[PDB]
Amino acid sequence: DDFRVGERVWVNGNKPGFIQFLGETQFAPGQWAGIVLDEPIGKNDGSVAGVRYFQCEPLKGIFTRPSKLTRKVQATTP
Repeated sequence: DDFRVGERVWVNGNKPGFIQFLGETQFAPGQWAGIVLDEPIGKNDGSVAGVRYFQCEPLKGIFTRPSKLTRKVQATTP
């Protein structure tokens, strides 16, 4: 089963969140997954260079390739 919008994922296997976006962007080619993280340990608010892909609180958003996502937790932060 492939990834779908709304699914519980772990970015790089350690940062928990939900997929809010799955598609093409203006910042880079190919398919990108836009995730709203549980905590503000991300890089954006769902927008990049003024273009909005999804909406979340500042630094709770992050974009990654779908293959870097895991459905369950996989193993310098206190």
